[PDB]
Amino acid sequence: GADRMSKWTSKRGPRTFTKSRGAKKTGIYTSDRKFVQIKEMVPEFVVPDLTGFKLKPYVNYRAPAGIDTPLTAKALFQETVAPAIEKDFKEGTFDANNLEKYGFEPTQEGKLFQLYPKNFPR
Amino acid sequence: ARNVLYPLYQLGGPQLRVFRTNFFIQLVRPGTAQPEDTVQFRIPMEMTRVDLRNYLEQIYNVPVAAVRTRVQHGSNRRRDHKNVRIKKPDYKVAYVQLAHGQTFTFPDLFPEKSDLRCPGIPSWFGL
Amino acid sequence: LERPIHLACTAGIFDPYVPPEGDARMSLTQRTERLRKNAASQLAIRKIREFDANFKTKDFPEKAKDIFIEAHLCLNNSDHDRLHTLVTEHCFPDMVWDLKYKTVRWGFVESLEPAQVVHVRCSNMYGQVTVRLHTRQTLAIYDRFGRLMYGQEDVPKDVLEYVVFERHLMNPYGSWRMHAKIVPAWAPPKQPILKTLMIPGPQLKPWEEYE
Amino acid sequence: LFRRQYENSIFTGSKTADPCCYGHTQFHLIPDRLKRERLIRQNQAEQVEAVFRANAIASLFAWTGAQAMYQGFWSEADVTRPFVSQAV
Amino acid sequence: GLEEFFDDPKNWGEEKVKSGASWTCQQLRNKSNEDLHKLWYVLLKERNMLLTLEQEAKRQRLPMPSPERLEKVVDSMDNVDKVVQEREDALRLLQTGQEKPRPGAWRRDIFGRIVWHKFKQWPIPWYLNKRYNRRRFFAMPYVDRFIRLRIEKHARIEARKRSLQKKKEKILHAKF
Amino acid sequence: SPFYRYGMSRPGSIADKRKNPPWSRRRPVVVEPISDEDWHLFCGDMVEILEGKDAGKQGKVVQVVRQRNWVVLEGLNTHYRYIGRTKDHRGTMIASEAPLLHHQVKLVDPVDRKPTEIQWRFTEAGERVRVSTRSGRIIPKPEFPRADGIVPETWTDGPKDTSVEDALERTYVPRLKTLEEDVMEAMGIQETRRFKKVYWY
Amino acid sequence: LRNRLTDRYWRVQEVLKHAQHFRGRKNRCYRLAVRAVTRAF
Amino acid sequence: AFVRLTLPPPKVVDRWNEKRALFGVYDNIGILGNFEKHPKELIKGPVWLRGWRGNELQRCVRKKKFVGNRMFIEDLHNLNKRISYLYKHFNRHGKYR
RNA sequence: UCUCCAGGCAUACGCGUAUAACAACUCGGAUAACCAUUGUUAGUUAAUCAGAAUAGGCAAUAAUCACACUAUAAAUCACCUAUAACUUCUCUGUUAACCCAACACCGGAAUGCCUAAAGGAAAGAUCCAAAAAGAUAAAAGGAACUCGGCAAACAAGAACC
RNA sequence: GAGCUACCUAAAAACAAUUUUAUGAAUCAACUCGUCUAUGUGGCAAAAUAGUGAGAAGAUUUUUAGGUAGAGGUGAAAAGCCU
RNA sequence: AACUAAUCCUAGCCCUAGCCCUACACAAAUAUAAUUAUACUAUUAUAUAAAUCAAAACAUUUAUCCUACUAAAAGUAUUGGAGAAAGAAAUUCGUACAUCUAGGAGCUAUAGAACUAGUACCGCAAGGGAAAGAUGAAAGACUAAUUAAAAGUAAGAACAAGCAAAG
Ligand SMILES: [Mg+2]
Ligand SMILES: [Mg+2]
Ligand SMILES: [Mg+2]
Ligand SMILES: [Mg+2]
Ligand SMILES: [Mg+2]
Ligand SMILES: [Mg+2]
Ligand SMILES: [Mg+2]
Ligand SMILES: [Mg+2]
Ligand SMILES: [Mg+2]
Ligand SMILES: [Mg+2]
Ligand SMILES: [Mg+2]
Ligand SMILES: [Mg+2]
Ligand SMILES: [Mg+2]
Ligand SMILES: [Mg+2]
Ligand SMILES: [Mg+2]
Ligand SMILES: [Mg+2]
Ligand SMILES: [Mg+2]
Ligand SMILES: [Mg+2]
Ligand SMILES: [Mg+2]
Ligand SMILES: [Mg+2]
Ligand SMILES: [Mg+2]
Ligand SMILES: [Mg+2]
Ligand SMILES: [Mg+2]
Ligand SMILES: [Mg+2]
Ligand SMILES: [Mg+2]
Ligand SMILES: [Mg+2]
Ligand SMILES: [Mg+2]
Ligand SMILES: [Mg+2]
Ligand SMILES: [Mg+2]
Ligand SMILES: [Mg+2]
Repeated sequence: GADRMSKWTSKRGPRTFTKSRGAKKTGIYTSDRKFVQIKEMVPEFVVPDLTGFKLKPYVNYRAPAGIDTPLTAKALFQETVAPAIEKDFKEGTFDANNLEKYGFEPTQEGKLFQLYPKNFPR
Repeated sequence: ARNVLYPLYQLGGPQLRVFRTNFFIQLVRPGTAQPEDTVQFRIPMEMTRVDLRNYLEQIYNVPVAAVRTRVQHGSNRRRDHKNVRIKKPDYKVAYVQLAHGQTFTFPDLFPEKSDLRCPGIPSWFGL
Repeated sequence: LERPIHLACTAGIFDPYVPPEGDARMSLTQRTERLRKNAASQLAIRKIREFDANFKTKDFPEKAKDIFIEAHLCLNNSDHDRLHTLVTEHCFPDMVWDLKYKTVRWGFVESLEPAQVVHVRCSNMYGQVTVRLHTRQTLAIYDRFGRLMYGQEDVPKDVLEYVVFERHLMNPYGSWRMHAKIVPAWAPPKQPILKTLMIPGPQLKPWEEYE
Repeated sequence: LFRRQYENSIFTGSKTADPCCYGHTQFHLIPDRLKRERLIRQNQAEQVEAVFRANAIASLFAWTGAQAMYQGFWSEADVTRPFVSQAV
Repeated sequence: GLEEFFDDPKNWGEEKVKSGASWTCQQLRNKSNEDLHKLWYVLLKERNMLLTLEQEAKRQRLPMPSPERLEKVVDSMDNVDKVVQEREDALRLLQTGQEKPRPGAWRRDIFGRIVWHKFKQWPIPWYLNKRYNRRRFFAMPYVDRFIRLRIEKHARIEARKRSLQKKKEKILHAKF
Repeated sequence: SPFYRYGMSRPGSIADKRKNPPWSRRRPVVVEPISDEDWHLFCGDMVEILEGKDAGKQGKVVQVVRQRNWVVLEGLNTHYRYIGRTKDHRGTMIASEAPLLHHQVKLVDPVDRKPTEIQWRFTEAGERVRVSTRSGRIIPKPEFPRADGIVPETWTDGPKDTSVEDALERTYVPRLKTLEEDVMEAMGIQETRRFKKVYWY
Repeated sequence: LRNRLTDRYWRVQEVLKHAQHFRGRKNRCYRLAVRAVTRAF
Repeated sequence: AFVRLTLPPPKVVDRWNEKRALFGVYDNIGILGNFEKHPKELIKGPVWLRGWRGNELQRCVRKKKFVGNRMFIEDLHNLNKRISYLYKHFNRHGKYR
């Protein structure tokens, strides 16, 4: 006589049954049955200053949309890294060991924001 | 932010900063009668009452004194032409009590502001 | 509406020409009047000439008269397909709406006096020509069951009416089609229905009282 | 504020048989959750005084009302003597 | 303030409100990361006002004025999210060579299927985690008969689909 | 949905919802497939009706339902109906167009008004253009008003609409930094703590 | 159903035409009409 | 019984389409071609019954013999059960002993 | 307002929007009114109610108002030694005339408080037949009934195999 | 498949008043059971109703979770019970 | 002079042929009472298939089930309560339509897949498992018509007497 198709949520079942609705934890339950909220675990909204900002929600219908060109690794590399290496190659002051000079990161460990595995939310 | 991973926190970890916000909320007219300071919100199911306080104070610069939340169950009783139950989405309601003695009342959107003696014969005929 | 609705005619008359009291006589004058209002109406004729270039008031009454005779004769046969070409969409429902499930016998007896253009107007652009027609006609309408409800089987009665024709100047396939009739206030009343009518008085609930 | 159904109790701190049936002074300690520093951070600065007043009104009305009912006074037999108590 | 959850007071009660075009991806690409960060919040406040306005119309049993505004805003926010995602994806590839931000692996579940497994963050290594180890990423021999049945079940579906296309072509050529 | 039938009423409108309910199971319409390249009829094109009630009459396209291979001409192939009918009033008589299939019309040569069959061919710049099979000529793509009713030239932006210059200003400076790093540096946030080791599995 | 009888209408009318002057369900119900017609013949 | 109230669309048959016009050609490939190929080699059909005929029990056994090792589990189980049913019918049931 | 009836309110388990308003009057309630029905919109708000650091050492003495007593069936972390940490409120339950019995089923369904201050209505209208069911009353008689004092009784006592 | 039922394990619960040699004692509620009769017999009910009766501090009753599975389990043996 | 009804054609299906596959198709969540962001508590198919049934019982035994190229050798040699039945090989033959995605003296809504769906519903569970649709070119033309036509009724109760008819 039970309903098999509806979702299992905390509203159903006995009182002992409990489960979350998808909210991220903001603290720890210590011994003695005490909740201890952690300030670092609570997301902080980084909101910029919008004074003097010229961009608004919509755009002029007369504004031309551009040709779609999704960014690629090569496109990023040419814009940022290529000029430095090309200039250094002409001067001859280039070596394999010092790729970090141009912006290469040997490892993501020690960075606050790691690209892989990602350690920051959107 | 919803539908994303949070970096796991361990002793000495940095503060969690969400630079772009994924939570979208809507201010709703109270169904029941509420104190003047209280304001109702419908918020994503993954948002906590702590999140709403920071959300409102930081994005909208509104001081908040207290927040309460409840999860409303959506009806699963209505059936479609194939007799399959239609699920109305479960959602979360937030009650925000404003600070500093400020008051709010939901604004009034949408303020507004032939002849009976010759029947059945077309009058077009001039004869 | 993604596609704008298309109208080949405009409801109503741009300027409702007021016939002069007593015009129903001698069955010049009104010929001069169109000349007199040339500033208001000749300019309309000039514009009609540009898009048409063959619009001559001298010959329009003959064509205008021809449309009137043929349009009504469709009523006898009930050839709606033909009649749509002859009359505008504004005129069509007025002529035909109340004749459903009825048979009408209409004939045109000799015209008493020559038809004359009396008033024209222009407003994308529509041009309306008012014509004056004095003619003797016969009409008899019947029920579903063939019983006569209006008119006399065959007797001619003299009729004076003012009929407005219209054309959609812009459209290449537009044509002059009967659009409306202007009734003078001084007109005598039309013949009454054969049967007798009861006009109900006010209906009163128990609360109410008659006054 | 939430409702429950359980034993209805009228108590002054001791049973009616106790000779000491009146009140002199009550001492209350505000819980740490409600103390000044937390309230300011929660942004409810104006509630610092309100917390004290609510505790006094509720606590002292409960005590004096219980004392009055110990003397036989209830809603249909209202008190003939004002009933007094104080709290810090 | 809370007034930002509603439209301009003049617009209240108006049957329509004029709005421009939504941001396209290419227009956003010209903007800097800082500008996109600010533009996100500008759209967010607009999105909340439209979501607020949409709900009020339902309560009042009235049409929502200019409902296309909502779709335009959502489209703009997707483009901002896409452009930021593209820039992050390119930088990840250059510095790490990984095509995904999240670690994972190709594994066989107990039912005999191949599924991409998304890794989770844990404070202890896998061999010391008793909850994790109870999870099984292998299939026992009793699953092979089911593996064949799925393949045959799927093959029948594909055979019927191909046949039906050929039948439908007959109708087209016969009709035309 | 397979049983959906495309009609004259726009999809998603109140009229379409009434016509195409979830339970409707009407017999499929058979449409001769036409590739996007093959199709050559566009809104605003003057065309001539080869056959029918209005055979030989030229018209201007105003709607194209490609899923039915339909082209609708303004004021042609027109029947009559009453619009705005209510219990009290009849409504207004109007002339309503009916769809014409692609093979029942032909495109018209601009200089000489005749039903010239056309072929697709590229140009010097490389842009694809329709060319007449006989009397080879460029039949330009016509200009049609936007469906939503927005005229870009007449458009005057109100508040909340970015100006042209502002939208087209370039501020992006390519660098190997994420949005998170860029914002923190710009906003002046300082964080020296680092996440402890986490095991992914 | 590759082959289904398509003429059963006329086979039924063979019997019923002789039974139309009977009274009751004999005159229209084939299972009853057929038995009555055979006794009449 | 109920009968159609309308005539169905007329059947149009092209008797001179390529398939009908050329039917039978090369059926004498052997006698007119020096017997390099037998006419059965022109038969198109299931692999287990090209140039062969038999009763249903024989056909079921022949299909299993030819393509039994490439059959789906549902099909092979059904085919095997059909063999046992036909085996019991032909060898134990009937009027004539 | 009147007449009459006498298991109500909470919690647990279960149920899953049946809750409330409006609008409808197709379907559902075994009929109407009205809605338990259809559509739309709303709702149940908690730091107190409810759910959700490590290693050592160690214990003879019931409960029953625990005193006196008696009993036999023999009957509920703490505390200490060290080590480590050195200020916290998020998450989840909360509506209802409801659950198990195919049903708006004279059935089944745990605990606390109370016994009417809470909760309810046996009669759609009329008529006064037979048979059938239930209640009350009985002149004279008092088991003559019947397989049997079955059932009923102003009785409910005695005795024996 | 032991959410019914049979038996068991763990954790819990209930038993007023009146007498008594002080208890598998007595009277009799709540509660558990089901003696006899009538009704009902497609019923309110796929075993009920209405009366009348039996036990009612115990080998009592009841609640929650767990256990034993068909070549088997359980059984104060009715070859009874295991949706 | 008509109600209840009836008519319809394509949704898809069937069998072959050909062909290995490599599809493993956002974010997030899930083996915890699945779909619950983190430690507690470790994790692992099966020894031979049986019986029904045939032998007119049944007890050894009983083709396929339990597959290794077609055709022939051959239902032969052999095996078998020498019963019912079972049953080879040596040895000969075979280039298979080839090419590209084809074909139907197959079904047409009680048919063809159970399928509009493994849904609704039924069951504690394993599991079982339905029914049905039909306008036109256009509905931005008010949703189409077509048919003494089934049973059942109505239009129109009956009138001594009887397998209800026949002469
Ligand atoms: Mg109402
Ligand atoms: Mg009813
Ligand atoms: Mg209600
Ligand atoms: Mg309702
Ligand atoms: Mg809560
Ligand atoms: Mg409640
Ligand atoms: Mg039942
Ligand atoms: Mg009451
Ligand atoms: Mg009664
Ligand atoms: Mg009595
Ligand atoms: Mg007596
Ligand atoms: Mg006797
Ligand atoms: Mg006797
Ligand atoms: Mg008795
Ligand atoms: Mg149990
Ligand atoms: Mg007691
Ligand atoms: Mg006893
Ligand atoms: Mg007793
Ligand atoms: Mg006793
Ligand atoms: Mg027992
Ligand atoms: Mg015995
Ligand atoms: Mg026995
Ligand atoms: Mg045998
Ligand atoms: Mg036997
Ligand atoms: Mg046997
Ligand atoms: Mg045997
Ligand atoms: Mg079927
Ligand atoms: Mg079926
Ligand atoms: Mg009939
Ligand atoms: Mg007789």
